Amino acid sequence: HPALTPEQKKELSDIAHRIVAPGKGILAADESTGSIAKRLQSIGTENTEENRRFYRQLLLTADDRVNPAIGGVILFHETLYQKADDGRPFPQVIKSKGGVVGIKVDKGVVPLAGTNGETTTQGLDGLSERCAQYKKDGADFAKWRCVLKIGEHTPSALAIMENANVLARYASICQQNGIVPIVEPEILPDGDHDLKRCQYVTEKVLAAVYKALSDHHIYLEGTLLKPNMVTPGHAATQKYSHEEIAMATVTALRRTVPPAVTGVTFLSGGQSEEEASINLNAINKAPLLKPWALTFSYGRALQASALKAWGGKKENLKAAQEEYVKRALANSLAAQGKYTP
Amino acid sequence: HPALTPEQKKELSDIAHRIVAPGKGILAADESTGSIAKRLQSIGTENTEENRRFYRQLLLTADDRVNPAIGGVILFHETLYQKADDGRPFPQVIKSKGGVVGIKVDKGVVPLAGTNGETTTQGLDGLSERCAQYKKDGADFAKWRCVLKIGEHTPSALAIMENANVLARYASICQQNGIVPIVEPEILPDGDHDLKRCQYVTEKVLAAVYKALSDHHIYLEGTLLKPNMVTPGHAATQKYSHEEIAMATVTALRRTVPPAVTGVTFLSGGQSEEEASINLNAINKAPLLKPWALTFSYGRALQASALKAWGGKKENLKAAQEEYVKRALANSLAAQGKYTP
Amino acid sequence: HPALTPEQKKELSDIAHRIVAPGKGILAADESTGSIAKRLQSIGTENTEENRRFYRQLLLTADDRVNPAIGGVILFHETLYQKADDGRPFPQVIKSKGGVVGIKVDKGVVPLAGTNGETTTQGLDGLSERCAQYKKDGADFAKWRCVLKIGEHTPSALAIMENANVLARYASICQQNGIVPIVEPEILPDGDHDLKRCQYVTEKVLAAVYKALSDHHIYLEGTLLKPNMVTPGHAATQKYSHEEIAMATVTALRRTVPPAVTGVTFLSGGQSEEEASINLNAINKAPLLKPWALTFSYGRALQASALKAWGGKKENLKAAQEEYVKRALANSLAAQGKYTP
Amino acid sequence: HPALTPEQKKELSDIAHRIVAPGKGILAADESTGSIAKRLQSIGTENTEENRRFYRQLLLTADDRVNPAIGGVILFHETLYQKADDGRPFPQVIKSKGGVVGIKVDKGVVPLAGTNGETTTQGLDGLSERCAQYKKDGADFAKWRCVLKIGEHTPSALAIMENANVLARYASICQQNGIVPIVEPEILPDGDHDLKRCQYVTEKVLAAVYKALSDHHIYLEGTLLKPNMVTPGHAATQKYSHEEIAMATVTALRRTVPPAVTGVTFLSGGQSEEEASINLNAINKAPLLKPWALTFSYGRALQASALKAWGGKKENLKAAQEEYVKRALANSLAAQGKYTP
Repeated sequence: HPALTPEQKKELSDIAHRIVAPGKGILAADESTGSIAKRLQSIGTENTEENRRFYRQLLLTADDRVNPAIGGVILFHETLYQKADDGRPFPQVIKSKGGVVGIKVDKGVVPLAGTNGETTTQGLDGLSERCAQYKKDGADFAKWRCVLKIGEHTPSALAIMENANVLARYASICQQNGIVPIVEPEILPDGDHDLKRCQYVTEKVLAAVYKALSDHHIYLEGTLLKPNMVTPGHAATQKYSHEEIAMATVTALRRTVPPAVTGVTFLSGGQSEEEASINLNAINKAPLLKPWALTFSYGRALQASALKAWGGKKENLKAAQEEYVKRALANSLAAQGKYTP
Repeated sequence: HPALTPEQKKELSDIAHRIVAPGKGILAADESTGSIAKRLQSIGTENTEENRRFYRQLLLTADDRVNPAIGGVILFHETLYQKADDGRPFPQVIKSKGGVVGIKVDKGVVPLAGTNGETTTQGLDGLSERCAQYKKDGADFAKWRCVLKIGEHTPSALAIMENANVLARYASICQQNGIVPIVEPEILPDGDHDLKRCQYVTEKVLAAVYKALSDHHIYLEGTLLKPNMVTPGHAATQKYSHEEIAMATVTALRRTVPPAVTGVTFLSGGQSEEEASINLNAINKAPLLKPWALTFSYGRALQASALKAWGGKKENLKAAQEEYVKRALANSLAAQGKYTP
Repeated sequence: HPALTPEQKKELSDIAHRIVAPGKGILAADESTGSIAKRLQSIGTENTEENRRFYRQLLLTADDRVNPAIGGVILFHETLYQKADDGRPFPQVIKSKGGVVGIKVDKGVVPLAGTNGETTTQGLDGLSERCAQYKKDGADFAKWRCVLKIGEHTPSALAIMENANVLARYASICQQNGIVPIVEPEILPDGDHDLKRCQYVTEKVLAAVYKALSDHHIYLEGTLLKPNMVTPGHAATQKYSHEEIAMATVTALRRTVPPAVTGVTFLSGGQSEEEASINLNAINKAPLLKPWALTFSYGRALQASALKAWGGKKENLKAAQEEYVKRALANSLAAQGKYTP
Repeated sequence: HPALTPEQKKELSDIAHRIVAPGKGILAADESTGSIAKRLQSIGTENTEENRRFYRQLLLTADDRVNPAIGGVILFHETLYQKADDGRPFPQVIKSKGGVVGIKVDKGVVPLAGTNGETTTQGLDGLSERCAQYKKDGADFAKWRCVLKIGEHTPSALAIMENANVLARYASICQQNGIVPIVEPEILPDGDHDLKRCQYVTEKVLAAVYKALSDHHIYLEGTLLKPNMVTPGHAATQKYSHEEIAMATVTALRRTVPPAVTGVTFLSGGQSEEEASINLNAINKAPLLKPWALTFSYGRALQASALKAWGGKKENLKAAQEEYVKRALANSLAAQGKYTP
């Protein structure tokens, strides 16, 4: 009972490949009102709609040097319906610079009773009609984030099962409406676990993910995967080289991610702008066969300096945009293993 | 990592037992605006809010003979916030006659891509804050309906897995807010399959349900189960006695439903008022050990004659209420195996 | 595709009920050559075949007072083909005193790679032809032991999954040859965990067991369950009353074991003869509805004093047999909750 | 809890790569006494040990042209301990021509109760000590065959679950003894299903396989996969080109087989010698990225003409060997996509 027709499969596949074409990556500017609020706070800027619009504008309209580097940009509901000073709808700006428009459809995480502070995420209700509308309004791909944390007894079996399953429902509903789903099963770096531990959990989680995607009949060629890189915990005692985490990362992926998956867009999760870039570069230089595109889907790792260089002053637009264009170009190079800090 | 405290478990258990105490059952008057619309249509009555309020009032205020028969009544969101002519909030009327207030929290079924017309159901989004509010406003138990259909290749493994899993999320979220969850994995009678076939699928589904409930750490003593009775398909050629379907039903339940489950509230799904009563009676007379309460959670099987005797005329209130009181008393007796048509 | 015919189901059911009929239990004299070797060692007795035969004879031929107490006795391969001094084949002695003959078919535990010292068990190879032969030679039921240990990260998901699945294969093959399978998913008492912890793991394990039994289409009415009672770890600091462990035990069972399961035959696993008897008695006195027979399937708890009173001297036959008859009668009473130490 | 040490992983990986090195494949001469019996029958040759030894000798000692084409050869227990006329133990002959010695360790298929003629396979009992012995006697890799059949209700969920799980146990036990496991989840071509249907079932089965391999902590780099190519059923009405089945095959594999799997050794299952060669060639020419070696592990597709040209006459040794060398060279070329019939 084919879940998708050949025509639909092709549309999803084309979209997926376009997003991660050589040297291209994703700009994750989908911070919700609460998330972006923290951001604006860190630079004494009031969290108003106009301030948010101006900030998203600031990033979405950087000069054309960023064009070949940005294959896609994820937007939050609000932004998708905002406009730039020139009146053009943001989705149009993004599309005019050669990027695909992405929309976050998840409605945050919720607590999983009976577990040690673990979560699952919501947002499935009326998701189909939502995707159909987002499709009409310019979006071609979506993003749904699930969160797992490494600890004594985590991720628990329940956590792994339920989060993999919900990611599948999400992907299924998306592809039904011609939207390429970015499956994001992020494993928080929090904790003091070492490299091996992370590579272990990542492998188990990733395996549970694709089995789910399979049970739910999802078309892998029309998907993208936004995982955490394999790294030691933020509070880990041991120290590792970029080569090591690049090796642990590509290895973990080589034994869980089917080659049909069009591409992997790494989340920087806490890494510094420079760090995320160096690692992405090491990953593409890893002495192992990589059957899928290995690029970026960065949020802070792309907006850090820019936000800081903006400080909320309109007179800083240029200086701020330059920071973003700087990181975007750096990461575009890392996606090809040619980044030379 | 206890999902519930002893105090919480006790509250859920007490509520559960109260609902199915000897001779008591549930009145499922939770038809949504769309469902009840069909109902009103069948008697040339406009589907207005007042007509709906009057109808729910009609059933909720029948004379006190219905008191010992009604352990609980399920309401739709709207009704839970409506009032009787005397100004009392419906939840109060229900509670003053000795019944527990129930609230439907599911938001209907949605299609499962890649399957042969199968479905899962939505309503998890913000369900926790919803239950917390419903708790404050009088509800002590909830109901979420999942639908499976017997056919050539149905229920498929995916259908069984996903519906059992969502029922578990639902139950988990409920118990967290002091709400007893009624798990309803209804297997439509549609089709031409025979008794054996139904007993087979029901056993598989029910087994998948409780394993899920277990993985999600749900407290069985604080739950109720609203299943379909095991019966041949509506278009089945073969014919069966009440004793036979009573035997097939109690048997299917004896090998899937842990004795800890406080009670089973049968859905009449298509049966006539008299039929549902005779079968419920046969089930309680089945020559097998039944470790749980075996009663009713009827919608049409309790409202059929009443709705028809009402026809929309205010002057029929009495005649209409008498029909309901007639069926409620009959079913109260069936729940004790003392129904003598 | 019925795995069993009505005729086969009835034979299995009948056998199952006979074994646990009121006041009856099981004598587990199935110690393998290696196990019984430890036993004989503890009383300075050489581990020869004759010594083994004499010992099994000693227990299998105790006076008839043990008849109403022994519903069945499990034998090791060797014993099943040995004879009493009077030339009668052991299975005949057992059958002439009113007991059903049981045969252990598992071939011990094996290590599960990648786990923290966990195991699964083997014995499936050629099991079908083995059961067919054992059936012809007098056996009507079998026993297969799986072992799980409570610890930091145990039982792991893999351990629970694989052991529940192998128990199912075993049960399936048995019922195919008219042999009632005793499913024994023993959770070692080793460790310092408390009551709650044990009740928790037992519930999870038991839930995983029956889901498996269901996936493998096994007929529950033709099965028996040999679980560990729920008790604190041997090295647990906290102390509990018999009532408490009886409550934790019946509770854990009420929410995992379908009422269709003909009966539960508790393994004493380490408890003293008197202890196992007092607890079994408390379990049958537990203020909760027990839908299945709650009796014993004891090894040491039935042979302890006898083996000690035998010391290997033929002149002690009588004194030794009296000890066994003493415990068997005590446990027969415990299975009815009438044991008064 | 590392199931393997770095030293062990390396040994397994090295062995795996050696077997499928460029242009090399496997000769599956592991027919059991019953299988090979059918073979000898088809050419009026008595099934004696000597006849079997002579036949295995005939294939194992073909001239050195076959050396660069044969990366490994699977043997049945008997053969592994037989000797060539010159006294050299067969494992030595195989090893002296540059091939790795393989041993079949499965003990055939067994019926799965409650299913529509489906099976699982046995052979786990004492498998560990068996592998340890086989390792000492020259074998470095093993083979275990599972069988699934496409039909109305097959493969059933149970069949897929149990066969994937047993393949995992098998693999686990192998790697523990330094033996590279060849996982063979063959889906019989029997039936009248079309290409799509086969690609569908193969994808589901293969997905279930690797999730299992993951749950059992198996090291993928130290494994090989012997699947069926994706083809229409033998009795399928529709007709397909080699390109089509090559596309359906590589596609099904690209979305289930992690790139870490060292290689895929296709079973010819019913295809003619020429057919299996043309398809293997088409597969390596498929316009899709293949991250693993795509070669052969043929039984009949390598022995067909040879057995026929032998007819049992010692005077045909040469003519018979030439047929085998002809196919082995042809397939070696197909494994590199250079086969030009």
